Amino acid sequence: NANVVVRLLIRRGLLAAMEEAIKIGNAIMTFYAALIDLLGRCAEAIRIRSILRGDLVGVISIAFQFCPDHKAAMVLFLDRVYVQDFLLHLLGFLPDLRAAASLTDMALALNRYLCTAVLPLLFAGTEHHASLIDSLLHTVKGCSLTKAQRDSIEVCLLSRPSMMQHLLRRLVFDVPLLNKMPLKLLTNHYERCWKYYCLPGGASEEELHLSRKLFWGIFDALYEQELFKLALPCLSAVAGALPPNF
Amino acid sequence: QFLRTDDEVVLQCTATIHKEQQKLCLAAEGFGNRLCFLESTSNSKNVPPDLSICTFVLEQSLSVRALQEMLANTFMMKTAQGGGHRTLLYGHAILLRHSYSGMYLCCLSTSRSSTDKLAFDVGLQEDTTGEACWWTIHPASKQRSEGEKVRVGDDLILVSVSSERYLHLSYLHVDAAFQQTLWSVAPISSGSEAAQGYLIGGDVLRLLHGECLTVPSGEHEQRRTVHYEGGAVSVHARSLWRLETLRVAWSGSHIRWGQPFRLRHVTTGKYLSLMEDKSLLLMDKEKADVKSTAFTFRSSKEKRKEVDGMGTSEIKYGDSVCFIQHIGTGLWLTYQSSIQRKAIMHHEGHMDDGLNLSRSQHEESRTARVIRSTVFLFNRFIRGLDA
Repeated sequence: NANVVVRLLIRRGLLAAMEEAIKIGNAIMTFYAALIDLLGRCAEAIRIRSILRGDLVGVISIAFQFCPDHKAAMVLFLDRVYVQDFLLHLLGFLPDLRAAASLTDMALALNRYLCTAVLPLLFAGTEHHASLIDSLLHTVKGCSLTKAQRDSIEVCLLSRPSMMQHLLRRLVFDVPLLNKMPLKLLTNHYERCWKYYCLPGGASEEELHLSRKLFWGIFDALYEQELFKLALPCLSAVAGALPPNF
Repeated sequence: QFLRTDDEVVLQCTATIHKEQQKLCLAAEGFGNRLCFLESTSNSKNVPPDLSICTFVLEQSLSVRALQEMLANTFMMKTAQGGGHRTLLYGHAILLRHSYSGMYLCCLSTSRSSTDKLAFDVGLQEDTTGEACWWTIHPASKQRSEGEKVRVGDDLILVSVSSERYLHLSYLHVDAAFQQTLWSVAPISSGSEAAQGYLIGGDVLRLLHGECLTVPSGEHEQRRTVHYEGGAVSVHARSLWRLETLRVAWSGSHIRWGQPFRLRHVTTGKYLSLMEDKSLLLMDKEKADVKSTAFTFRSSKEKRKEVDGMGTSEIKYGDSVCFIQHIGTGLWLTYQSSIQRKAIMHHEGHMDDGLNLSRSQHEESRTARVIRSTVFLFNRFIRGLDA
């Protein structure tokens, strides 16, 4: 059905005058978002991908400005039709994840783009991890935010590594405010990632001593806190392996 | 009656810009040109259109399954694959080889035009590597259906395989849009051709004198005079003359007596313009009218138009005792007196009106066209450098 639908659509510039009316009435924008959402649902086939394939400048115009549907339509279009470094380089929700810490259209746009910005699983990277480190503790929906937090942990498992050290430092600086459960799971995720990446580690010595002192003071304080303290032993293992809100 | 393998044909639209008979055939220059263009057949009387670089020859007629055979091998086509001559059906996938260059018509991968979003342009290429050379034909008729034979003079739709697009006349490009465009067929010359040693139109040849016809050399005049010269001028590339016929359709038919033909030298382009005032002269491409340039071929000194086929080669190349006569004035080609034996068009002349013919060959033409294209390109280059 996708094949025959796209072909007879091709039987019967557009963006040159179609981004005219963002000022001007909520109809033609959702119209072209509907058309591009339909065309975003069709994965021999290289010849029809060539038919679908210059749209990117219009996408990045849409991705960085009523709003919260058309961006998701273009996100799905790009993720189907159209590498990690160049795909992450075009930060496409940098001002959106910036606006993810300003919490009612926003109150549904946040959960709307929780599951939409999972697709970023697949300097600027430092700023993106910085904005994500504010967005993740900026909601402490529940399950969709936890899925986005697991996505951020897996994004931190990708890449240089001083950004990962700064992110683990940001987790160790935020966990000291609780030493809620979302920050505890995020610091547990950074502890597990540092335990996996401690071989590159073995400045950082005194911060690691402060983190281990905070973990020892939390462990000397005698359930999500039980799971966080059980993961904190992996942070002690990360300290003994690498070296041995705002 | 039908269409088979190796049928030299053309394509022909009828553009109705301002209700005119703005007619055209499709051209492919090549040997320096990777884009295609048109050739006006409307005002063929005053300024006659070029025709040797607008014909095409169907090298192969296949189904879709043979195209997936081309998908199977990572060519050789099993040397036909099939027959034979394989009379063409609708819905087949044909291959258009350009008749002069030997290149194959393909759908390009660029859009060097409007813009006009993502269509493609039309040009030649080298080989049949991939789907970009093959052309499905869909019937442009509610009269006829698909899978059945294609007759002489049918109106159809050309659709490529790779791009899966039309063969569309733009406003003035020819490109691969998403709108239909009729493309008719005129059978030029097929087939075969027919026995060896025959006057058949579209051939380039000479005229023996004992000695041949010639044109003076370059760096001049602008080569607008006619001499004779003996010697090795047959080996020379400036003694080259092409029998250009009058009809568009069936232009590559056989040659009888009687019927007249336009004439044109292969490395100049300035037509053999018998200016009817005095005698033999030479003028440009726009001069060549109906009565002004075409010469009638008479079997003697004494003195049809409608044949829907190849027909009878009256004249071979050996016993070609030919008697060139103009249309209107009735003059005849005789001489006067590095031999400066200048030929004239006279009523009576000598007994040396009876000259014998001699054909040319393939590669001589296949370089002689390159000569004129190269020379005019470098003279445009000289203009740009003097600018």
